[PDB]
Amino acid sequence: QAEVTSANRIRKNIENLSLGELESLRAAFLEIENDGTYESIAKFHGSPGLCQLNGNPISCCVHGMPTFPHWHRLYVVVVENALLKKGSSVAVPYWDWTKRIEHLPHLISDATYYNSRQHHYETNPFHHGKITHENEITTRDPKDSLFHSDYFYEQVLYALEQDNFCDFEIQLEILHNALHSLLGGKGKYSMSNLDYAAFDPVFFLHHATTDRIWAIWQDLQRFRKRPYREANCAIQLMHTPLQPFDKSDNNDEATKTHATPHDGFEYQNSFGYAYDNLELNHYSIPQLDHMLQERKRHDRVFAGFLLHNIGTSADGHVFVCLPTGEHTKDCSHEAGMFSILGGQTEMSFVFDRLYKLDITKALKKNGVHLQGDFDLEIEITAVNGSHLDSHVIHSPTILFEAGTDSAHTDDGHTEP
Amino acid sequence: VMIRKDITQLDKRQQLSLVKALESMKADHSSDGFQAIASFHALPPLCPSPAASKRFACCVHGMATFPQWHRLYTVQFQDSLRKHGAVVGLPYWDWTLPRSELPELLTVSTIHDPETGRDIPNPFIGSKIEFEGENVHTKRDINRDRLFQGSTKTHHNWFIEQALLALEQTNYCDFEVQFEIMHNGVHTWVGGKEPYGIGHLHYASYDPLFYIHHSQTDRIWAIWQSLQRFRGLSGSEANCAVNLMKTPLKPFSFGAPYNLNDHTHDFSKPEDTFDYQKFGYIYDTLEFAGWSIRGIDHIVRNRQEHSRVFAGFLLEGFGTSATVDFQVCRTAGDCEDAGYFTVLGGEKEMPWAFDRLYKYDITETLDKMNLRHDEIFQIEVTITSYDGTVLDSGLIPTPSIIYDPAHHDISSHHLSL
Amino acid sequence: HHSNVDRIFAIWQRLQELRNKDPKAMDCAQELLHQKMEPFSWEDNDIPLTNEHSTPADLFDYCELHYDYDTLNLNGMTPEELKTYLDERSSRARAFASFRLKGFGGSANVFVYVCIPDDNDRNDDHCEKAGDFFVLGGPSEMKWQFYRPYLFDLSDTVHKMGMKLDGHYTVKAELFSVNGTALPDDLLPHPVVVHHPEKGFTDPPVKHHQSANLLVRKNINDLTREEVLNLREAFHKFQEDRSVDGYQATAEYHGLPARCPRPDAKDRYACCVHGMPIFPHWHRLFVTQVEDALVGRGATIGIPYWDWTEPMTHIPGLAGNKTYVDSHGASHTNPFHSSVIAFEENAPHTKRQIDQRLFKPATFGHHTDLFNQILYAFEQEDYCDFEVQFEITHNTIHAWTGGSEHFSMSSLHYTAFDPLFYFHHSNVDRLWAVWQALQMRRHKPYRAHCAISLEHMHLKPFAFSSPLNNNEKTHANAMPNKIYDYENVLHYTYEDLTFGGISLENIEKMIHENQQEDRIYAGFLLAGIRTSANVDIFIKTTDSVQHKAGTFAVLGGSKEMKWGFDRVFKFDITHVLKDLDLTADGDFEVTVDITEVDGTKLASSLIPHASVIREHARVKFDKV
Ligand code: CUO
Ligand code: CUO
Ligand code: CUO
Repeated sequence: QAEVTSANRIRKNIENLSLGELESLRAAFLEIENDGTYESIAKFHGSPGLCQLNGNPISCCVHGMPTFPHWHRLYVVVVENALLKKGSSVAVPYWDWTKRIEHLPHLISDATYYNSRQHHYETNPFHHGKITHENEITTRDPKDSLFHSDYFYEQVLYALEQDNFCDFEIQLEILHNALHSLLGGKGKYSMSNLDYAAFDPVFFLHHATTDRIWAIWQDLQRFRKRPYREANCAIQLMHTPLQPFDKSDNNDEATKTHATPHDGFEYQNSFGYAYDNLELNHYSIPQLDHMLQERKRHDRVFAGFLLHNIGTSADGHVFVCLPTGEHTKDCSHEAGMFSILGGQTEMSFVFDRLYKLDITKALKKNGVHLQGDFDLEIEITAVNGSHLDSHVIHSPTILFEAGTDSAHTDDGHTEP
Repeated sequence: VMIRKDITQLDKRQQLSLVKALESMKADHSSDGFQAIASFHALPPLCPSPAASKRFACCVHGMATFPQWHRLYTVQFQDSLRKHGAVVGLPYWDWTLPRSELPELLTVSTIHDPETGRDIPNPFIGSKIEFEGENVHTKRDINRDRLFQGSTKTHHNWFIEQALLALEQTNYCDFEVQFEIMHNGVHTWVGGKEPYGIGHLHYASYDPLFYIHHSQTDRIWAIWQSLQRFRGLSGSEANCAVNLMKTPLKPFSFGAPYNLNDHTHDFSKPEDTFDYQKFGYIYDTLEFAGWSIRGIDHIVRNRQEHSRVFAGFLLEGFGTSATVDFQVCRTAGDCEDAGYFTVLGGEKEMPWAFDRLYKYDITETLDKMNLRHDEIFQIEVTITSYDGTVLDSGLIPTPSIIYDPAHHDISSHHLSL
Repeated sequence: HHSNVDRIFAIWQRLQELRNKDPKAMDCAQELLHQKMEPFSWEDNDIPLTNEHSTPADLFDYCELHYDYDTLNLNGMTPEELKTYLDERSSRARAFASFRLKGFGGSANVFVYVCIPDDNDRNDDHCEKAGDFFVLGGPSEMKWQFYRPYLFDLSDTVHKMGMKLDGHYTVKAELFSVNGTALPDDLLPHPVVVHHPEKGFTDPPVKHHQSANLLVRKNINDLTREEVLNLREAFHKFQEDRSVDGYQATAEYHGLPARCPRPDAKDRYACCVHGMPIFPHWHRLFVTQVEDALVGRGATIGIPYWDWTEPMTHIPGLAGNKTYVDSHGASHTNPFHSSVIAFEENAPHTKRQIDQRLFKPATFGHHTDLFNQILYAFEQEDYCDFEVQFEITHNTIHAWTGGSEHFSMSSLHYTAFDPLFYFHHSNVDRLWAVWQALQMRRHKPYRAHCAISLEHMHLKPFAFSSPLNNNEKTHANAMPNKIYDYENVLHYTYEDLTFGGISLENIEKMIHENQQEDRIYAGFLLAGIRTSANVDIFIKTTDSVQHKAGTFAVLGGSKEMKWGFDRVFKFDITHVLKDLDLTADGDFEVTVDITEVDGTKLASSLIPHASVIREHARVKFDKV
């Protein structure tokens, strides 16, 4: 589907950027920070809550909704347009998180930018920003600089596998949150917080990649020959206008037209921004498709989580404990973990469907079969580190998924 | 091979046995006895323990395990009747067909079996709720006789439409949600307004109709298994809800003194439950409204061929049983009765919520409406209790509207036109 | 049934006779014994015999009842046989579990299981049943709770399990009602396992050897100006230290803010252990932490101890002096004098009100109230018995010093802030050490018989590695068991281990002397419920003449975790009663006045009626 590729602008990986390209970016962001748009643009994501200009405020970003990728997609273009106004030569770059990174990107990391052409010493606008309303500086605390793993890939890959958009979104959103918690860490004002996260400049880069992945899914969809720009799920939501994009606060005309999420699908020509390459982990789209199939080959067992994400962001860890010790491994304690981004401001949201995580590898390792009786233990911790009552949260279910070839029964007789 | 047949088919002798057996069962002082058996399903609640402060009702309702639990429940009664000298397996009342007259076996108050020549009340007609003080006959107010108001074509019935859809799903879980809801309708229809009846979770096990209904429902479940075999999926094997299947179901798991029955006890794991043969009982026929199993599979594919629109309901879990009616209203404000479904429940009920959506086919209504998927229309729902009191909206989530275009019409012209 | 039990009871009397103890005599429960037993005493009943018999004292003589038992034997064992058999039992050391019995509600059955805390995997389910006991009780029964714990012999099960006494396990108990209603286990306290202590030349596994004495703790009075000067400077520097090792942070450990459960816990509770046998261990560790700080401060000497026991004319002045003009340098405030509460942002009333003049005249030199109380504690052979008495005496200083001021020593939360806190605890720690030394004279080692389970648990926040504790040493001896040998692990010493100038040997002989003297005690069950309070008790006669029996105080705060003494606290009634010339048996009302630190009156309902126990005289024992 042609709709995905752009003619007008190119979005490239941050590493790819030439010194010249970065230089425009450094300047543009710095100027945007100076300009009115930067602070106000940040507001759209979270605090201050713009959604109800008057009346009780709520965070604007749609989260926990299928509308979610559309909203953020619009958000990135908003900043991109701002950058262009700034005089940015290129589109916002994307920090491919999935790719394991030896170190954090130089562009973001640099505290100061020499910018030799004009002798000046300034902080890197990419490095951080300040939160005007709540007087503070954004902070980052990657607890885990560790991230070098298939884990991102698995999560995203799993998301890629789903044909259904809505099924896709739930998985997609979850992987999305990982960057936020991982970068923000403990820091109250950071990526880790729903309200604060918009402030950090990394936000733009991260969303750019997430948006790119969404685009990737889109192109894959056409490979499947499913309609690229068609969602037959959450129809009601799609038509809804996406604030604040709808309002006059948003100068950007394109976004306003774009407010309905339905229109959002075709980034190409709508947005007029393209990606240098649409591949995941250097896998061609047809390559991904083949890769997906292989995964399908084995039977899989998953744990499903009903996310009624409420409250501040929190991390959850879970593993399936087995009733016996002896020969059999004790609680592995590492089924996998997922995080949820949230804040008090956020509007309540509940996932329509379960969030599936693939337990299979761990279960096999422990040597349990699907049939084997096992319990799932979950621990939910706030970013704060306060324990959250698990009792309220519904227990996760265990699903077994197989391909067309299913097993025949021992007891009973299927064929007549 | 104990055989379960249509209640109508049953012989006078067959009937004779059931009437006597149940009546004797009623008398049975034993824990195996009827009054005791009834308590399994609902009040008095046995679940946490027979003697526990807080007790919950034994309903693995709203769960995948649900058909298995009820399947064991029926056999528990069946085995009991056999102890009584029941000649055959519990018969099934096929609601699917429209029925002008309610089944005579259950309906008649008095039974004058010719052999004895004596007249006694039909134990099948009702029972008394001993523990509940109400020493009343388990009352059924089938206020809605309307059940017999089937369609004119007569094949297509609400039950049939609902059931057929359930049959369509390959996934056991998906199948069960549709399957279970269809199950609920009979409970409400018979129980009606009456406080002690089929309508209430607590009381329903007391009425004898319960067994007949579940027998039919179990029959349809068996039908699904046979279809799955045709599909090639193993009938016994369940892919879904593996965790629940392993767990044993009480009170069946609680053997004596509460559960004399050995078979159910061993069988308490639902995994074991699928092969009904393990409980040696069979059904005279496995078919749905005259369609062969092969015919059913072929027909279902055809159903897909046309576009369909559905509304999905997430069932959060109600309080007491209630029935819901929903209608689609146009922007203009016209509104048409979309359709209805009901949920059985009581206070005692353990909490439960469905993992997935419950689809209902809106298509016919919308088509008349000449409304498209795109069209902006609102769906309004009203929930009413058994009493008829209106229940508030607000807690209730809105339904989604899904569009099912014809997808994979798997075909070649091999069917006769 | 009762005939048999009565028979068994008689048997016990018979065995006592074998003991050559007066079977009839019942020293304990004097209060109840005199009480007549209704309805028999009510005399609604026809039989006058019972009416006279109503006093339980009369009850012992079965013969008065004039009913006999054909034989008094238990399970075919002669009474001689029983006595000999029991002797053998005492031969072996055993492990027991102590259970408090609330004994409330209808009859209930309880089960206890010792499970092995180990559980690597798969929703572990492995455990064994220790044993059980039953209780009888109707819905309308007088509330009763066992004063004493009920021991059970775990040793059999432990061995059976294969778990040696030395093994890490936990125990849990379940209660089932006759009705079958489950009863909340949470209310019930955790039972403690006790192992038979071995008391001989070296109880702990470490080798205490003749100490070098690098850090010494001296009393404040001995401290010279130079010594005080370094201390003043060190404290000043210390309070300045913003670091976690810093003073403010150290203060938090004791009380508010309550870090203890975790820095992030739903229920934050005061970390300090009070009302527990663990209590001296935690405090001892606490003092070291400050002390380790002082050395960093550069303090020449360890924390000094303010021997409260000695009578004091007035405040030491080191603490008291508001401003310290060393004059060597420039005048400043005395860091000893006060501290500030950063979180509350209030100021501690370091200049606490000393409502009570501690300065007390002695019967003879050393004899003092605190001495008496403290000495009493020392007398007890049992660590746990000692702790109760010891802790209470400890409490008095806080109440006296703090006085009415909310922010002060008087408050559990606040107390840490006051610098006196360190001084007092140093002394208290000294007494604890003295007790151990005395035990040593007794040839009672460090090995503790009581609170085995408690000792194993590590004491936070000292345990917290990741949360704020700079000091590794404290972390090392988180466990209270390690705590006992202060010298080896802590490597701190005291200039002298004497109490009142009494040599350790001298004190031991001294204790014997008190033993010879007749003494009736009033026992108070102290489940210290709320904010700190002071309690004064006086005995009222029929004459309604009342004399003040004496006083004791308890420290507490809302934050404090709930605690209750297993055993009663004893005070010596004897002198007053003698003066009254009232007999122990005589009917005298006991009135208790509980005054809150606030000074608001507190209802007597808080305290249950104290029992009176009379201790008859024994012969003078051993002397060096
Ligand atoms: O989600 Cu709103 O931030 Cu990535
Ligand atoms: O299901 Cu529980 O009753 Cu028909
Ligand atoms: O005991 Cu904790 O305080 Cu002196």
